Amino acid sequence: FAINKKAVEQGFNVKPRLNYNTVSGVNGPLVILEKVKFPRYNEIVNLTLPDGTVRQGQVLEIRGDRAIVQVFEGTSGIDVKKTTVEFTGESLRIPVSEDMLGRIFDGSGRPIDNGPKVFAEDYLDINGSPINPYARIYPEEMISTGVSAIDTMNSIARGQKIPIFSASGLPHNEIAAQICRQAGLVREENFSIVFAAMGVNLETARFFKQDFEENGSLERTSLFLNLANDPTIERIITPRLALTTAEYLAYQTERHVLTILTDMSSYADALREVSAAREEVPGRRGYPGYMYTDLSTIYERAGRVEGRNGSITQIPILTMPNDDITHPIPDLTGYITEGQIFVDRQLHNKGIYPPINVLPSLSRLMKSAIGEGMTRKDHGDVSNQLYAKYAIGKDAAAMKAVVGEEALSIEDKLSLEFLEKFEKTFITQGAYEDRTVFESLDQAWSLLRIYPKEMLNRISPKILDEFYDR
Amino acid sequence: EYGAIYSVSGPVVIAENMIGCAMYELVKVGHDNLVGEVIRIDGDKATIQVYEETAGLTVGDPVLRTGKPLSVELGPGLMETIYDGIQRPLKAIKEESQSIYIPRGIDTPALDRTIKWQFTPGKFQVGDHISGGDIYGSVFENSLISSHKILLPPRSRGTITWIAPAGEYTLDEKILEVEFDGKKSDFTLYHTWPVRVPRPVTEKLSADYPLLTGQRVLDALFPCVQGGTTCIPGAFGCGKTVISQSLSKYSNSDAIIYVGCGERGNEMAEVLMEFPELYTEMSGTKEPIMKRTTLVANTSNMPVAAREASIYTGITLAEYFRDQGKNVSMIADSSSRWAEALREISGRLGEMPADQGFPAYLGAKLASFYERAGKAVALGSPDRTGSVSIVAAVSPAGGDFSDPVTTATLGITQVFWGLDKKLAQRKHFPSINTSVSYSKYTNVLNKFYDSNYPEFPVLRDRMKEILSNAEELEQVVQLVGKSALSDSDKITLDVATLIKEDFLQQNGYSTYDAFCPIWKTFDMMRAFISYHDEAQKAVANGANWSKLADSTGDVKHAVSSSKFFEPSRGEKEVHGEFEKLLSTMQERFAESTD
Amino acid sequence: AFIILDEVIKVTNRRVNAIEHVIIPRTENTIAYINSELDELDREEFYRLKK
Repeated sequence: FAINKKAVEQGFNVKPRLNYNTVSGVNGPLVILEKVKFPRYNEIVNLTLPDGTVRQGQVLEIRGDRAIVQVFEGTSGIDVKKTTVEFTGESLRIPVSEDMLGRIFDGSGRPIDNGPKVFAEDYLDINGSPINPYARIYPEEMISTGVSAIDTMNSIARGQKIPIFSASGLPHNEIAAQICRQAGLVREENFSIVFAAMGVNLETARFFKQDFEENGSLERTSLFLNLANDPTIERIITPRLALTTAEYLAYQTERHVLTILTDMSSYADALREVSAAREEVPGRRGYPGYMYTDLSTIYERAGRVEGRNGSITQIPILTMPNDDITHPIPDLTGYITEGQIFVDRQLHNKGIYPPINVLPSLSRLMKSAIGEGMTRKDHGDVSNQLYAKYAIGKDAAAMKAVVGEEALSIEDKLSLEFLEKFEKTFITQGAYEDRTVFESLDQAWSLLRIYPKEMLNRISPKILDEFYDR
Repeated sequence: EYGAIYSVSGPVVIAENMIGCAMYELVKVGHDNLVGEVIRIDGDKATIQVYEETAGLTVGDPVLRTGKPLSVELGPGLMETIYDGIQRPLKAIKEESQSIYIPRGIDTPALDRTIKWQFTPGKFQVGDHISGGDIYGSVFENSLISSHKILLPPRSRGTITWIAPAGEYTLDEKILEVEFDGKKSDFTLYHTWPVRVPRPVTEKLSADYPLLTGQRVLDALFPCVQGGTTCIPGAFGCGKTVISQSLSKYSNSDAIIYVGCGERGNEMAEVLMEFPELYTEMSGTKEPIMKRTTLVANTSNMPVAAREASIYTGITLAEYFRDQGKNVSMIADSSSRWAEALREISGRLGEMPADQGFPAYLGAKLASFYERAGKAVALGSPDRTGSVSIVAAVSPAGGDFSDPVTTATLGITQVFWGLDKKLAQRKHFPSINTSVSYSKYTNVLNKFYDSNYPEFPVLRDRMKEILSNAEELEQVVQLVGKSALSDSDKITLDVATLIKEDFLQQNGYSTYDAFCPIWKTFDMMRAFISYHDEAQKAVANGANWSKLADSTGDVKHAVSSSKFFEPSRGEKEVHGEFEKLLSTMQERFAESTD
Repeated sequence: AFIILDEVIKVTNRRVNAIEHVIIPRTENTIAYINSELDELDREEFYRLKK
């Protein structure tokens, strides 16, 4: 079509670029130029060290005729006599094409699978304009992850962003792998999966490459890897590359994408490091004052759109420093996002997989997906009843350890029985066991048989009369 | 050619008339030729940090630029050597200055330059194409490091045009020329390398071979794999010397690089005086370990710029020895001191402090440094395969575990061997606390266990369960009393006590218990479990443990006498002994249970 | 004496359990919080002097 043939006609153009052999200092990861002839803020340059090794940078400030450039791959070895820069006259752009699926790229988005270049269909800026809020539509759908604690007590509607808070050493990697292997719309497994890991060890990368290969999912995915020994500055670019790829795929080829960000804590650490190189005012615990906006411009790129069919769902994995939900990173992550699943250390010490407690987890869009026409009408309040009984079990057990076992009325005994069973049979499940929502709800009802009908108050009487007896 | 000095303040020197200085690079400053590291550049000036004391410097003194970052010499003559943080040979300085102090600015080559090595030309020969990482010869160094392979330094290519015949050569003679764009390269017996640049490798691999130590409690319950990582608490009463000595004496490794990154002095003199007295036993009472280990030592008053750049010097040597197809195992010492030195450097430079005072670098640098471990295949012609293992030692900063360093390193490593002074003070060696220690390489060792000893995992799981049940019973007996328990509980407690007393505890001061091979431990676990299960069986079928303990008699004696069979008598003898012991045990249980 | 001793042991053990379980950890958490706050103020003072 003609519209296709004109959007690229402007490509047939050649624009030479300058070479400035004039540096006037270096300090930390920064480099200062001079006599630059109309700089541009957020440009891209190509350092050519005297050794003959090329690097890359990005301007950050521009005064009358000075440009301050920060270099990605360190700054050592640079000289003020033989180096050479070259202004590309553009921001940073990524070559995208729907043939990226099934390939591997490194932190800078260049192939490492012993293949050719991308041979793009168009270039896209890694940043992107916000989405006109008037042109956004809320999900009204549900994903069946096959995890009872995730598919009954909470819920996930495609187009939603849900973190996974987990301490260090817990098997959040296994949970994420299971979810991505075992997710489909509740009556598809056609979720194209983009995956971006930043600040990881070799073992984690090998594990993730292994799991996606034996499940026959590697032919519809795309991996960006930035291991622990890679340059620190590049960790800021990687999530933007991954999200730009996802946005292209979804909103311009009409396919449902699911995104994973393996370690946001490393991203926050890199932000703090690069900030401290400059002298920005710090927030609490030393993190930058504007970290909230930076995180928001990463998370707030999911959802659906009016005129399209694609929808990109995020599952960022985040690690708390000392199991402290009051740390800045979890606080801002859960202020920006809509719900979050919590992986529990205490349940892990008892060999319970997935070690997920339900009290500190939430799902904002659960109340919309569930209801009638997709699941049973009891789903809305059985969750509330289970919540209340679990909370009562917790403090009943807490009281048992102080006064002994003398003031525990029958209520407390029933609550403790419920608490034991609700963890030893309901939450726990295998690493390859599916559970349709119907079966999970049947089991959940089975656990309310302990309580007599007369004191299940949070639940509605109508539901009780029609299900409590069957 | 030369730049003069412009200003001096503390350890910060600012030169002038210097154009052409890398951002990181070593310069010789002053008439004494002190060394320094360029930090900032702006036009001509170049801020420099001087490692040693700066007193006595005068404006106008010349400055020389070397032209490469902090490096390290690699080649023959590393084993049996003791160095400073920046590779200063201390055994030769004392011979040169003939004093007890380190002269300010003394400079001697890091490797002896007057000694004759016997070089054997490799399989390459003139006219052939050659690339970085290839082997083209060998050198004889010791009777223990029998062949020290010679490697073309990486990042070097071309066609060789001149090689030397086998003969007597010193480290200042060219022995190869490579033509790439002119016959203009001359390669000697050694080469240098930056210390902050990881050494290139062809391909990383996975760790699947255990690190054998000799102590049963570590090789059985919390194993470590070659190419892995570890950390253990550092204190006085506990004592990590029991770990270091055994690891350097009996490990299945071809080199050890001990690193001390800042210590108390006296308690460094008491380790420099021990290594040249430890004898390994292979092919006889072979020469001391010093033939096999290089040592880096840093007391507390060495230049701070060196006390923080030590763990980078040891790891580079470890990688160099890996590049030859060996199984190296570095051993750090109080990495907390290295972290403190790093904080001091940063604070003097001046930057926003992160949690508790340390700079933001700590979390990144720790992981970057730890990423250098692991098995790998070197890049070269004959397709070597080596590995490097790190065994850190986290020193509680002030006597706790809440500081940033301990958390950062505990989340990066994979193994932990807790040590408690309570066990040590009451004559319990090795003083391992078997409740807080853990190991994560368990499920990756199955490919080896099943191929060699299939039953390990079940046996170790059962023993851990036995100990857990024993302690469980123990937090209740003192309140409810021993009589309120069944006979199964008492059998479990007694077998747990037997294990705790004659399996975990090891002598380390004899020949029967100084190094327990793998089978010597597999058989002991088999015998212990065969005793426990057959004892439980009698209670299951109907009996009284009172009539079982007495009736058994020597059953509870032979198991404890198993450890008195010296492992130097041959594997077959001990295997037969153990099998006969199991047969006798089951026969007695067939008799006593009638 | 049996009855009186039972009563006394019951009350003392109850008090010990209460103190162990719901007093010490509360104070420890308070101490940790205050310790964090002190460093929080120190950072700001340092930043002002740096500026």
